[PDB]
Amino acid sequence: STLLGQLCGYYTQWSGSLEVTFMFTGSFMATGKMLIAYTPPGGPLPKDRATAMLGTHVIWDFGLQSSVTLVIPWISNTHYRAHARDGVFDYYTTGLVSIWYQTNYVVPIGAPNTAYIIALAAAQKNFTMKLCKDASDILQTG
Amino acid sequence: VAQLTIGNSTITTQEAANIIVGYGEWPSYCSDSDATAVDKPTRPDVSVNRFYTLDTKLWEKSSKGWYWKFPDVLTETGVFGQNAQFHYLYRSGFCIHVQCNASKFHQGALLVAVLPEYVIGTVAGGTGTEDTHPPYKQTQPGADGFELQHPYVLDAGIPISQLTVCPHQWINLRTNNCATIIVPYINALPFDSALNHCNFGLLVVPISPLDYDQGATPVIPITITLAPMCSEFAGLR
Amino acid sequence: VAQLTIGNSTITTQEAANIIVGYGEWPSYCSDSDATAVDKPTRPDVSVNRFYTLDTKLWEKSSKGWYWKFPDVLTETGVFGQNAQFHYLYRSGFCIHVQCNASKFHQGALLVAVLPEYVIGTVAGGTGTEDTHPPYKQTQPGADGFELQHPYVLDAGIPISQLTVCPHQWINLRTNNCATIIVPYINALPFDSALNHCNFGLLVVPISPLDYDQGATPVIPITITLAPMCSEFAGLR
Amino acid sequence: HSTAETTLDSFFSRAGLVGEIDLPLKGTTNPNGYANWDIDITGYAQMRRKVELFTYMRFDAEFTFVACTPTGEVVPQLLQYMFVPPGAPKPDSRESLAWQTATNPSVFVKLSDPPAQVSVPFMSPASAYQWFYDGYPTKDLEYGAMPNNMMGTFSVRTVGTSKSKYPLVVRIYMRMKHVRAWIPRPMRNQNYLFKANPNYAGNSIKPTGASRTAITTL
Repeated sequence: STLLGQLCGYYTQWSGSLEVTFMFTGSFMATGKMLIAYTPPGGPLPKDRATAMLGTHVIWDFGLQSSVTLVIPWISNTHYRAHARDGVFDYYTTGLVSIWYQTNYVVPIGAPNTAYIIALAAAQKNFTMKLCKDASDILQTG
Repeated sequence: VAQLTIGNSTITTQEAANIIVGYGEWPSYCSDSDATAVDKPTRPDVSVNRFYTLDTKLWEKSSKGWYWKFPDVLTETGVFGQNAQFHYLYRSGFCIHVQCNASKFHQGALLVAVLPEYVIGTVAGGTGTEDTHPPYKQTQPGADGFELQHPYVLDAGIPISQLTVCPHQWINLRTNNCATIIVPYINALPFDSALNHCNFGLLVVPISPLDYDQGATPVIPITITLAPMCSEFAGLR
Repeated sequence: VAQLTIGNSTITTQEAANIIVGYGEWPSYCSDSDATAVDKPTRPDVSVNRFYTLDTKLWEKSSKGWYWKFPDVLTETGVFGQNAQFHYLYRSGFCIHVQCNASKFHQGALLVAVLPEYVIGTVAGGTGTEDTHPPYKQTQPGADGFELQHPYVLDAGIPISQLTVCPHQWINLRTNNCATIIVPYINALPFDSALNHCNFGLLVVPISPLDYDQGATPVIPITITLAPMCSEFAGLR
Repeated sequence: HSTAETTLDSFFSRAGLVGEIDLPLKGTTNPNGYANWDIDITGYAQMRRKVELFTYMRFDAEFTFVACTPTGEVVPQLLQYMFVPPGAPKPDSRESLAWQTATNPSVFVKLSDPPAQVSVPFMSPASAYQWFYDGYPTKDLEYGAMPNNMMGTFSVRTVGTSKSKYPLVVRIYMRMKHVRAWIPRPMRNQNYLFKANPNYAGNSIKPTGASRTAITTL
């Protein structure tokens, strides 16, 4: 969905630090804490909140700040793969981003008991891409 | 908080939130060594350039989103719609201001961006075999605007998820309520038609739906106020 | 408002409310001319010293109060619980941070104090003739903590009405929500056991009961985040 | 204008009675004409609560011995008071060789001679006596046991190979001196049940102080 994603598609390789920003769009009266943790490539999704609490994490109190930005130190689509019979320069660096309810959602009478959040991503200035590769499902029809 | 005035128009607005000067350029004029240096293009300052406050649209839970076209929106409105019509060419910059009025008990998030050459694409029959071209009420809605019917693809086959690539600003009810945007004249030509070509279109869509508990006002008024910057015209008729 | 970071831990907290440096002393290290100057005690800085955010406890109208033991609470938790266990001696200072998240429509007051050598005393049978010693789940509750059963005497035969004599701080919902406390190493010896002796215990009790009208969230999350200061260890196993 | 009386030393001075030995002739009590008294400063009732105001303490004790017959009479009998430091073995009998171990200070005095009096230092191998210990020594019955708070034992007995001719009663007073205290704490508001732990009666939980009818009546 991100523009970054769509552009990666016209290229074969790439690497750089990413950056996701979360936006709480709930009522102004709501408060609470969310734990956002990143498990580098290889590390399996943390069992629970506490184990994720030991990893690179960030406690987010949307009672204080409505936004928060997380940086993904590094991702590198460089490890080649020749599966079926079609060679694909794939990730493996599937870094993971988990998000747990550190505390529950707290609200006063009069405020909706649900709120949404929006993820926004982009890459740092250290991003790069290699190997033009035109590929698409959408093409000019006859 | 304080109130600014431009002639006979006086709006009550917040001190100076973050403004978004689209593409880093300021709506400026056009020098003498151009295409029409003879028909010296008269630049309106008096009444023509002031605060117009369009018919407020009401945000709802089910609202899909709205959009207006430029300069279409004003070619109907007042003494500016006066110039746009009885004049041959036009170039103008814009200051757009969008504000909501909601209690700290409402929630929502409106993305507000401007998109050059916003070309509407209808459904095309449904199955994809009808070459139906968007009407005139859909291509140039006026000052009432028009509602999207397929926000996700912005009624034109493009992800909205990527609209941020355009001069945009967010309006998250739990943080701000007013968003402001400065737009320069953008077109492949110095001047152009004010009634045939809509250089751009103002987009405002609910990304996070409006919400509230029963009892709170169910509709949030969105008020668009806008003002022309360094507007020029040529060839009276 | 702003967010501070210690390694991979990033907490969103208020600018700098009044902190309580217990007994006017700052958690410092221990010089070379001590008891064990040979087995040079390694002092963790890297990951060992950062922000741990314990399983949030939910405040209720009926809540009696909670308490954790130190260093017990962490000897289970992460890479710090790593050192505390496979090491012979320990000395460490603490930064404790307690916060609630409640609407301006909730009311309450939590006294939050730290008490050295907090020795639990059970009921003793009831009539006073059973010499029952508090269990291990009551003496060292871990990171979940434990609930008082006789707050008035702090489950130990002492008036709570006098707990203020200890490093304390108040959390009155209608004024603040976060309380912070700096604790130095306090013990009759330079170093000691991290698994056998609990130098102190964190106490947090509702002095004025939680209250609200039907419809407002009925439980107020209390979040304890804490960080080790000038922590030292000696004799690996 | 002066506040000398509100000092720690002022508060804890005074030699209080902390011990009383009975050495009857015919009796169930101390049948071997001797007795061993492990030093307990709680011996003075009022004491426990006063010291338990602080977490840590340090001090020296001055002991004064008062001996007479039950009617408070004085008689020509000689006595041996032996102090066995902690770690030293107490006498199991009236002829245990401990009575003669030089490393156990002993002092002799006749009942006629005025009170015996000696000072005992801060024993504890720790930096301070600590009234509260939240742990165990490397559900248990060893909880709150800071042993390194032992001051020692006082062994008393009539001098001589044979039982004394008179029924005797020794009283031990103790003045605390050179006191230093740390970390103050809530004043015990509930009744004590045991000499070891802070356990209280969970049924008989009484309000710190006198109650009244309404908060508007005096």
